[PDB]
Order: sequence, then C-alpha cells, then structure tokens
Amino acid sequence: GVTFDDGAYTGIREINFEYNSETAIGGLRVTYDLNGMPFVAEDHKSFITGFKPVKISLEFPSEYIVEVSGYVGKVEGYTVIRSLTFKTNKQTYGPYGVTNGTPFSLPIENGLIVGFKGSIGYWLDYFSIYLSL
Amino acid sequence: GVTFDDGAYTGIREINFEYNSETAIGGLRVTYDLNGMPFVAEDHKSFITGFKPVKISLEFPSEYIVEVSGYVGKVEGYTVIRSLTFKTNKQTYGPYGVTNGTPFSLPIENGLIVGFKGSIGYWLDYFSIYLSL
Amino acid sequence: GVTFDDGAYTGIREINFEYNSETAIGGLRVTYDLNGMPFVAEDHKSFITGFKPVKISLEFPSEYIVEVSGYVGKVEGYTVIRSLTFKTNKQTYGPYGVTNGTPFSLPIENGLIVGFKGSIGYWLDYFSIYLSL
Amino acid sequence: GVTFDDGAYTGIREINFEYNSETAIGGLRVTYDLNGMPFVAEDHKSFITGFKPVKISLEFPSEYIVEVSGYVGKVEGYTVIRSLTFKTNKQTYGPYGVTNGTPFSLPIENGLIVGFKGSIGYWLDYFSIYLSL
Amino acid sequence: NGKSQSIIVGPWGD
Amino acid sequence: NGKSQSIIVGPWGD
Amino acid sequence: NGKSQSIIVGPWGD
Amino acid sequence: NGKSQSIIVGPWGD
Ligand SMILES: CC(=O)N[C@@H]1[C@@H](O[C@@H]2O[C@H](CO)[C@H](O)[C@H](O)[C@H]2O)[C@@H](O)[C@@H](CO)O[C@H]1O
Ligand SMILES: CC(=O)N[C@@H]1[C@@H](O[C@@H]2O[C@H](CO)[C@H](O)[C@H](O)[C@H]2O)[C@@H](O)[C@@H](CO)O[C@H]1O
Ligand SMILES: CC(=O)N[C@@H]1[C@@H](O[C@@H]2O[C@H](CO)[C@H](O)[C@H](O)[C@H]2O)[C@@H](O)[C@@H](CO)O[C@H]1O
Ligand SMILES: CC(=O)N[C@@H]1[C@@H](O[C@@H]2O[C@H](CO)[C@H](O)[C@H](O)[C@H]2O)[C@@H](O)[C@@H](CO)O[C@H]1O
Repeated sequence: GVTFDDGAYTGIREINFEYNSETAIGGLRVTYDLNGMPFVAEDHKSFITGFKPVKISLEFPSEYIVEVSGYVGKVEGYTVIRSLTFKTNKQTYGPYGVTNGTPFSLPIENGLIVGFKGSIGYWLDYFSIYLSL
Repeated sequence: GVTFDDGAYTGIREINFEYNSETAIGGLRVTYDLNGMPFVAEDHKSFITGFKPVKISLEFPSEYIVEVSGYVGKVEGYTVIRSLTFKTNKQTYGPYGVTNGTPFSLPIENGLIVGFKGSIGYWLDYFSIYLSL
Repeated sequence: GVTFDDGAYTGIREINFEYNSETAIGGLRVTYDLNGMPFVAEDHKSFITGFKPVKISLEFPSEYIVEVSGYVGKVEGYTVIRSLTFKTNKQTYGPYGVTNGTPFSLPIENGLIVGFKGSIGYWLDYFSIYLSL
Repeated sequence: GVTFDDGAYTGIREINFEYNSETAIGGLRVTYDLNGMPFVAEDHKSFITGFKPVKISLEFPSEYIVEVSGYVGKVEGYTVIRSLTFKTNKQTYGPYGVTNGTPFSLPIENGLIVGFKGSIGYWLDYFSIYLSL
Repeated sequence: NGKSQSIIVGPWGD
Repeated sequence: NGKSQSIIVGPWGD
Repeated sequence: NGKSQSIIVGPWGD
Repeated sequence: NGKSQSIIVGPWGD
C-alpha cells in the first residue's frame, strides 16, 4: 500500500476510519491536537470503496486513548489489520471490523498517543504509534 | 503475586528469568545500565521452584531489545505470562516457556526499554515496560 | 504586552525578528518544522514600527541552534529583551540589538529548541523556550 | 579540573556543596532520587580545603528546584562558578559565594533537574544540567 | 511534583 | 489529561 | 541533527 | 544505540 507518516503532535481529537465486517480496516484520517488547535492530518485512503465509516470524536483533553487493540489476519492473501478497538479513560469504541486472526494490544499505563504512521492499500496493511508524555 | 516496580534507568545490560515448559514464566531479575554503570535491580522471585533459568547478556550498548513478545494463558486458573521472546538488533532469545494462549507483542520502532514493573506469585502475573529515548 | 505561545513542534527552520540598535528587540515570527513540513507560526508583532528586521534561515535539518543568549534591560522603564544572539552548529547570528544590561545564556549540550512563547508589547518583554529530544 | 558526569536520575533529594566568600564554589555531591530511593552520587571534591559547606535538603517530592542561577568570574585567572542560588517552589537557598562577575540563570517553567555534570579543580570550573519530565 | 515521569506501556498478562 | 507536556525553560526578560 | 525524535511502537499488521 | 539520551543544558562557567 501507500505508506504514510503523520508524525507527532500534542494529542488526539478525532479518529475517522473505515471498516468492512467481511474484510478489514480501510482508510483513516486523524485530527490531532497541535498546541491547543485542531489539526486535521492527511486522509490516508483505501484503494477501494464499500466500507462503513466510524468517526470517534474524543472529548479532548479530558478524554484520551488508554489502549489500542485489534486483530491481524489475511484478506486476499495480504496480512492486514482486520479489526480495531480504541479504549479511552471514558469509554470503549469498537471492536470494528473482523475480530478474527492474531490479536494485538497496546495498553498505555502512562503516556499519550501523539501520532500514527503506517501503510494502506486495499486495507490498512500495518501501523505504528507515536508515544510521548 | 507480590508487585514490583524497578522504575526507570538508562538501558538494559542483562535479563535473567525462570521458565517452565509445562507451566509459565517464573521470577526475574534485571541488570540495568545506570549512566554507564551496571545496576543490578531487585530479584523478583517466584513463590516456588522447579524452573529452568535463562540469562540474557546483552552486548550493551551496541545491542538492545527491539521487540518483546510472548503468550498469556491460564495456569491453575491464574492468568499469567506463559512465554517470552526477546528480539534484539543482533539476535532473538526465545521463545522460552509455553507458547500457548493469547499472544502479545511490543515491537519498538524507535526508543528503548529502560525499566520493568509487574507482579510475580507462583508465576509472572503481568508486567509493564518503561520506554524512553 | 500581548502574550503568545507557539507551542511545540519538531524543529526550527527560520526565525524572523525585529531589533532597534537604540532600544530593544521587537516582534518575531518563527517558521518551525512540523514533521518534515515547514510550519509558519503566528506573527507576534510589536506595538510599534521603526525596527530593522533580520531573517535567520537555518539549513534544516543539518543546522540547528546550540545556544541562545542576549541582554535584558530597561527601555522606557520596561524590562525587556534588548539583544539576541543565535549560535548554531554552523555559525553565529548576532548579536542584534543593544548588548547592554544583564546577560543571559542558554547553551544546549544535547537537545533541541522546538518552540517559543513569551510576550511582546512595544518590545519583546520576555520569552521561554521549549526543549525536546 | 577533574570532569564528572553523574548522569540522569528521577529527581533531586539533597545538594551538598562548598563555597568560599572570597573565592568561588568548591566541591559538590548530589543525592538524587532513583525511582523512589535516595541515591547518593559520587563526591566531586575540590583540590583544596578552606570552604564553608552548605547542605540543601529538599522536601522531595513536594519540593523541587525551579531555578538555578549564579555568577561566573575569574579566580587566580581561572574562569569558575563563583556563586550559586537554588530556588525551589517552596523557598530560595542562597546566594552562596561571591556574587560578582557575569550572571547566569536557568529558570524552569516546566520540567525537572535530574542530573549534574561538570568539572572541579580548585573550584567548580563549569557545570551542565540534565532536564527531563 | 519533583518525581520524573516515564512512558509506561502494558500491562500484559491480565 | 490528553495534552502532551513539554520541557520549558525560561522566561528570560522579567 | 535538528529533527526532534519520537518514541514509536509497532508496527502491528506485518 | 542502547544508551538512553537526555536533554542537557549548559555548560555555565566557561
Ligand atoms: C501496489 C500496492 O500498494 N499494492 C497493495 C499491497 O502492497 C503490496 O503488498 C506486498 C506484500 O507482500 C508488498 O508489501 C508490496 O510492497 C505492496 O505494494 C497491499 O497493501 C494490499 C493490501 O492492502 O493492497 C494492494 O493494493
Ligand atoms: C497471595 C498471592 O500473591 N497469591 C498469588 C496470586 O495472586 C492472587 O491473584 C488474584 C487473581 O484473581 C488477585 O490478583 C490477588 O490479588 C493475588 O494475590 C497469583 O499471583 C498466583 C499466580 O502467580 O500466585 C499466587 O501465589
Ligand atoms: C497594555 C500593554 O500590553 N502594555 C505593554 C506593556 O505591558 C505592561 O507591562 C507591565 C509591566 O509592569 C505589566 O506586565 C502589564 O501586564 C503589561 O500590560 C509592556 O509590554 C511594554 C513594553 O513592551 O509595552 C506596552 O505596550
Ligand atoms: C590539572 C587541573 O585539573 N588543573 C585545574 C584547572 O584545570 C585547568 O584549566 C585549564 C583552563 O585553561 C584547562 O581547562 C585544563 O584542562 C585544566 O586542567 C582548573 O580546574 C583550576 C580551577 O579550578 O584548578 C586546577 O587545579
């Protein structure tokens, strides 16, 4: 897929992404906080359509993500992120997608997610998370 | 189990821990780097014996951990860390223990493990990792 | 003066500011690096004119500031920053302004300036620096 | 002088140093906090005696340093730290020594001093400060 | 306060 | 909270 | 160099 | 490498 790297910011305000209950996660676009101002990052689109979108609007700054988890599996032979769950200190959003395959989880005891990077083709191939105090 | 928290240091020099191919991970003792000097932290012992020990001596500072992974599962009804694998930029140590249950993985793209905390009873109940540049 | 706080970014690309050889430092506008992209921050204007401008264009990322120094003194009874000098790993820009009064210096042995905040009225009243790895 | 570098820790519990009202700052020994435990670092001695000692015992962790300032000047031709003042969120310790020469100040708006490095011969030649969240 | 903070990820094993 | 913190030195000019 | 560094964990999905 | 880095300001006294 096309690689992307939003880089680092000072927090997360909103996360919008696509998912297909039969396949996997699609595109995603994050709205970060940049020194108190909302900063809408680039839209990392899927190569295809047919997804259901989800828009997670966090009550920044009182609400923040404390865990990201999901499932990794193959779709048409490609190893991709098939499901995602975002747990905040206030509630849980998800799971969205197909909760089948190999699970992964990044619980955060202290610190904040301040950026995302990865790759998206037909589906979200993989992703990494920026962490900072 | 008895909770422990080594806190943060400036790197990792050696990791010694126990494992039982039939049960799970036992006690562990980490030797950190503290501003260029080896610093042997407290020995977090298992409540029992019968384990096989493993001593991972890292070629500090050229060698460092780039991923910690393993399996979580039940032993005598307790949810514990049953297996561990430590991948460095030079080689892979493990898996050690029972690679059955729910997998977990913490790949590190940039940054360093500088401390460990957790709980150990008969086996390693759970653990967290300190990350820093 | 009117307080400002640019917040934190990932580096510095350009620093533009005013100075008057008879009074003190005036307004300033910083162009930061934000994850590889130039990010022009807000222009913090002086309440007056009659200044000489200076535009420091850093050869980002090979060139970076290693020390900020200057002088603090009174102008029309107000305690302000009367002079500034920016030393990088490649060269020195300044001093600009009036090098009289109380000197101050922030040499950086390791780390980077990633943001500025302060207050500007007729002149630069004061300022703080964001530091990060 | 003999160079030293205590490295980084998690806070400051006590600072002991020498001073001479006629010359400059002498030796110094810092007791850091290392993950909740007091950690007495190496004693960086002056090449001579005849100093008056000062022991600053901070009410860790409620009390912490918010500014270090002092004066730099020549003693027997050597440029050294002649005076030091440590301001915490609770009170001010100092000035100690000779408040003559070139002043310097490191006010900390956010962050903590977590280590010291420098050089000491007959007197404190120079020093640097480790900063961290 | 005066206690240095750290980024901590986990726990794994719950 | 959800706001990333930074090390800030200064101010100079008071 | 002049580029601020960040702690990055992952990737997940390989 | 495996050595944790720190922000260091100074030196003062040169
Ligand atoms: C051209 C392109 O981006 N194709 C996408 C796939 O990417 C290929 O995946 C292979 C994996 O073996 C390899 O990494 C290669 O570099 C990629 O181009 C992949 O992203 C796929 C599933 O999302 O979609 C394709 O469109
Ligand atoms: C007294 C003690 O430490 N027992 C150990 C177990 O701890 C109990 O586990 C339960 C879980 O439901 C609960 O967290 C409680 O606080 C713990 O005391 C556990 O560590 C077990 C497996 O390693 O060993 C026991 O010895
Ligand atoms: C209204 C205004 O901003 N005036 C500017 C000055 O600010 C006053 O300074 C005093 C200092 O005792 C105090 O801090 C007050 O809050 C400020 O308003 C000051 O910035 C001055 C020099 O640059 O310019 C005035 O315009
Ligand atoms: C041998 C020694 O340490 N002498 C101390 C002085 O150090 C000399 O200072 C010069 C400065 O031009 C130079 O840096 C040299 O490397 C140092 O050895 C100096 O520390 C002095 C004042 O404290 O004491 C001497 O003992």
